[PDB]
Amino acid sequence: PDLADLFPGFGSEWINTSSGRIFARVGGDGPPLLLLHGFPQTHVMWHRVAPKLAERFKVIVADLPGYGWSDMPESDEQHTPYTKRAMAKQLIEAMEQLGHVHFALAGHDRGARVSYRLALDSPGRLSKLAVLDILPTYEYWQRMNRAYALKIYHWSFLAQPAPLPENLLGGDPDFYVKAKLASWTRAGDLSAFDPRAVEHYRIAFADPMRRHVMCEDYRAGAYADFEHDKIDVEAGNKIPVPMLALWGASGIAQSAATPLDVWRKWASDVQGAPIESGHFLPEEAPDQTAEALVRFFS
Amino acid sequence: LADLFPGFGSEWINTSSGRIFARVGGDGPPLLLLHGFPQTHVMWHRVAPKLAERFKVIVADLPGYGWSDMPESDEQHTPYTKRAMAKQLIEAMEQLGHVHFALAGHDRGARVSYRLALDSPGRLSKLAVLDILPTYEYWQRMNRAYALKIYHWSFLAQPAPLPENLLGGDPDFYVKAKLASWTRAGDLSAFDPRAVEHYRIAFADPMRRHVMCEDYRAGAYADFEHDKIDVEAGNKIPVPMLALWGASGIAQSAATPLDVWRKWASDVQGAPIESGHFLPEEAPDQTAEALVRFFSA
Repeated sequence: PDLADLFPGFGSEWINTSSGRIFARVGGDGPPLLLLHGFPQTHVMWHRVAPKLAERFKVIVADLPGYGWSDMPESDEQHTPYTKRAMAKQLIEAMEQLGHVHFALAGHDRGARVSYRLALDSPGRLSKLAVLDILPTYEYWQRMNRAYALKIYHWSFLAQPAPLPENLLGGDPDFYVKAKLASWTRAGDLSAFDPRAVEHYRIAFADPMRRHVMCEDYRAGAYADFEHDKIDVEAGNKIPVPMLALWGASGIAQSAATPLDVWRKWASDVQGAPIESGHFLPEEAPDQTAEALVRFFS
Repeated sequence: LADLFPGFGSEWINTSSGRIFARVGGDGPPLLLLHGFPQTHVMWHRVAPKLAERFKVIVADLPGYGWSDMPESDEQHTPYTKRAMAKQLIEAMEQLGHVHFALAGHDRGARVSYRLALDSPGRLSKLAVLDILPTYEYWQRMNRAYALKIYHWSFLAQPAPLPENLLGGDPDFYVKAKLASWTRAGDLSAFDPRAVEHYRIAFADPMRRHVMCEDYRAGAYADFEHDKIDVEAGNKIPVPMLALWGASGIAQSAATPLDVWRKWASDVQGAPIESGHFLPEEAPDQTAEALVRFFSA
C-alpha cells in the first residue's frame, strides 16, 4: 500500500534551508503561489485544488517544517523552530531558494498561522495572502472559554509538556489522526477525503518524531506564537497584504467569532467568504475553495 | 493490594445505581470521605485513622471508582454527574442509617460534595471540600493559562472513545503523570507506594477509565449546567463548610478560593495548606488537623 502521487505532473523538490529541507510538489507556471497545509495533514491536502491553481500559477505545495517529508529541525525549550515566526522564515528561505522573493500564499490550519505570521513579519514577501479556516492564534486564546476549550481541546492537550501528549498520541495514533480528520469535517467521517490522502496523513502521523513535531507546533502555539501575536495586536500592527479569509461554515474558526470581523482587526484589506464545509476546505469543498482562491489570486 | 486502613471494616453498600465500596472505621458522628481522580478511597489512608478517633469514618469509592460498581453511563453521562453521584451516596449512607452526616470530599469527590450540599443540604451537618472550586468556576475562568493548566478538563471530556483510546496505550503512564503533576514536588514522593498501586490498578481497567472520562464529560456538560443554574439563581450552600486548598494546588490557580466559595456558600471557612493538589497525602497532618477541628467544632 504505497503512498503514490496525488499531484500528477507536479515535480518533487527538496528545498534546502538553513533549518532543513522543505519538501514540495511543484507544478504549473505563472506567478509563484505557496500552499501550506496544517494539522494533522501534509501537503497532499491540496491535491484537489492545486491542479486548478496550477492552471494559472506556479504552485508550490510545501510540507511545513517538521511535517510530512520536510526535515524536522531540532526543537528547543521555547519550541523555536516550530513557532510560526521561525517557520515563516524557513519558508521564506525556501522560496528564496527557488528565486521567489515575492509570492502568493495560501495556508490552511497551521499553515495559515505560518502565513499570517509571515504577512506580519515580512509583508513585502507576499503579493496576496489567503488563510483557510483560522483566526489568529491570539484570537483563539483570548476567546478561550468553556465552549472553545472543549472544541479546540487539542490546543491545550498538545501543548502540554513532553512527553505527555506524545505518549498519549502514542496510545492510538491511527485512531487519533483519523478522529481529528473526521471530526472536523462536515460529514463527521472520512468520506470527504481521498483515501490515498488519508493514507499520507496516517503514515506521517505514525511516526513518533512527526507527532513530536506537531506537539512542538502546538506548544509554540500556546506560547511564543501567542506572544508574537500579542505584540502585534498591542502594537496595532495590521496585515497590509490583501488577504482572503475562507472558513468552513461548519468548521473551527467560524464560531469562535465571525471570521471576517476578526480578521478585519488584523488586516487592513481582507475579503472573506464562508464555504460549505467543515475545517478541511480544500478537500471537503475543493471546487468552491479552488474557485475562491483562483478568483482572489487571479 | 495493601490494606491501608488496618482496623477499618469494609462495606459494599447496595444502592439503586450499584454498590458503593467503603472502608468504615471509628465511632462517633458519621463522616463520609470522598476521593477524586485518579484516586480511590485509599487516598484518605493517612488522615482517616486520625479522623476515626472522633468520627465514624466512611471512606467510600465514588460510584464507578475503585471497587464501587460502575453504573452504565448514557448520552448525558447521568450516573457520573455529581448530582447523580450525590444521590447515590445519599442512598448509600441511608443504607447505613446515616441520613445526616459530615462530608469531606477531595477533587471529584468534593464536587459530589458541594453538589450534594446544594441538592440536599439537609443531609449534611458540615461539608469540607478539598482543593476545588465549583466546576462552574473552573469553566468560567477557562482562559489560556487555565486551559493549559487543567487541559484534562477538556481532554477527558472529549467524546468517547477519544480519551479512552489514548489512555489505553499506556494507562500506567497517565495515572502516574497526573498524580505526580499535581503534587507540590511534581513527582510521586508524597504518595505511599502502596496507595499508588491502588490508583494504578484501578486505572488499569479500561472500564474504570471510561468512567473517569464519563465523570469529566459530566463535569463539562451536565455538572456545569447544574452549577450554572444554582449560581445564576443565587443558590448558596447553607451548610457550614470548610474550603481547604493546596497553596500549590489546582483551585488557587483559578482564583482566590475563599472569595469564590463565599459566592457559593453562606457559611464558609477557608484555609490554604502548604501542599499540592493531594492534600490528604501531601499534607496529611495539616489536613487531618483542619478537618478534625472543623468537624468537631
